[PDB]
Amino acid sequence: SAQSALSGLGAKLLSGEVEVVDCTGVLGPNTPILQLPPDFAKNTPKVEIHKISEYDSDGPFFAWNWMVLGEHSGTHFDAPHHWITGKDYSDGFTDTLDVQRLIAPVNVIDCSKESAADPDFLLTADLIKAWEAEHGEIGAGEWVVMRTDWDKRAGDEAAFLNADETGPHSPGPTPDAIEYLLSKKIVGWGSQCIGTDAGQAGGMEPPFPAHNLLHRDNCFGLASLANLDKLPAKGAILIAAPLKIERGTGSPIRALALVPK
Amino acid sequence: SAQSALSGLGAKLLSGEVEVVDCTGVLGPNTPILQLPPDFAKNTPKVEIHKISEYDSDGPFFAWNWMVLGEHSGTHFDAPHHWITGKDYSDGFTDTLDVQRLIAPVNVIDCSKESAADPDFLLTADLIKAWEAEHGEIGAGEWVVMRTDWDKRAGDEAAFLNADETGPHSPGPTPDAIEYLLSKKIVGWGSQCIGTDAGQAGGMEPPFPAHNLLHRDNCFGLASLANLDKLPAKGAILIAAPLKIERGTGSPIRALALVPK
Ligand SMILES: [Ca+2]
Ligand SMILES: [Mn+2]
Ligand SMILES: [Mn+2]
Ligand code: NA
Ligand code: NA
Ligand code: NA
Repeated sequence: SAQSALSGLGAKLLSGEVEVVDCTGVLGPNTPILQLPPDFAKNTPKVEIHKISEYDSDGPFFAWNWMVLGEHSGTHFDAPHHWITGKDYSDGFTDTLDVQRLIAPVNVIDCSKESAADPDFLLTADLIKAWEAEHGEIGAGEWVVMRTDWDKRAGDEAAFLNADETGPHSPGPTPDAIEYLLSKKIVGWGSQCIGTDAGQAGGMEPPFPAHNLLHRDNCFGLASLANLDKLPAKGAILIAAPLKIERGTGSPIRALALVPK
Repeated sequence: SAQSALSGLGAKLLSGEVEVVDCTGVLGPNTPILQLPPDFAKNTPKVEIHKISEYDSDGPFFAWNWMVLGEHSGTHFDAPHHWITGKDYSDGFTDTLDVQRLIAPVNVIDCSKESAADPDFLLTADLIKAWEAEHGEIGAGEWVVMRTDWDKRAGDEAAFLNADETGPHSPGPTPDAIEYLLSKKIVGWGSQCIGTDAGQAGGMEPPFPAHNLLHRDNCFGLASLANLDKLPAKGAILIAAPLKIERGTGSPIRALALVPK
């Protein structure tokens, strides 16, 4: 019974037998933001928070703010329209995508040890297959996220981007890794890095394969995910819903996970 | 078992035996925004969406935007710090509150007929108790939302604020209603209007009782909820999570509910 499922869930939430895990980083001026080559493209802006009032002459009984905020800021969601490969989907925007897809079991692939050894670590199809053999098949409509514990760098932007003369160095997936996931008909793929692709994904074929391939198939991306170390490899539910921005290509989100405990 | 519950949930989402309802309105320049008396307070800004690129020379392979965005914009969450009565709660901010509380069963109180006949319709404690008598008691930690079908005016700000010479006219709770809900230890209160209080709440005692009393008790408010007409009175889970804005007083949200079908 669908209803007993929901009531059961409501009770376990209230009792804490199902724990809500906060998978989101702090959104503010110090939030790390993508930096692109300025001869390649314009930058998304840094986050600004402007006071309107704080129990004062501008607003006696209340405190509130407004913001300068890019769609693609902090922990955030990538809609298919965000990439040329997904431009023609009429349901590829934040205000037109199908919300039934947004909530699903999540596969948490732990690559944190590898990531620390090599900042340019790449998750491959063979490695995903190995993970499947240990933990279980990745299923249709499920979330797949790469845990790297990159969020430990979220307090310092330079370290979070981890760039040198050759560019950003941060972990991510190979092109074949993404193709293989898309053959499993997943809903989307997520990272704890600045974007869904490795830092060095500009020199990949195709460039930015996560972005390219995910959106080609009308699938979603998630970036700057926090606290994937508190999720199990299998069995959690990921909730990742963008603001309903008009013709939005993306949005910051409050990524939440449901885990047993 | 919590795990058997989560897996069951996942399966039912996939099969659509559990339906995800979008309770959020579109977030854009035409999104209705609160207007306050100019000799009383500064306003929160209208939403602006600005293009960064759309597969052009500003960004060849991608489309994205940035926004001018008030915390309190469209379908949105009120954190306790928003009111003077909640200013001292250290967990009263979008980034300090307890996400365990954010997902809970929702009581949907249908006031659409009365509201249609009386734009100034007030929901009272007595009316709420009669409601409880028919559908079941309101429980600790639960959401309570007032369905007015006000979202039908969302296409026209003037009709949505519904103001005349004496101010906004839109449905809301009495102080007695809010005081009663608080005795039930609810998590928070939501409306389909521009805010949690009736348009005429300024002349209430105390002024803006929803904002005042909810936040006094470290509770939450939701405003501009869409599609409450798609929800059942009982049995549904509401997910309403704010962006993790640093010291945020509130946030636009992508309100989503889980209903059986
Ligand atoms: Ca390179
Ligand atoms: Mn992005
Ligand atoms: Mn508000
Ligand atoms: Na006031
Ligand atoms: Na402004
Ligand atoms: Na590119």
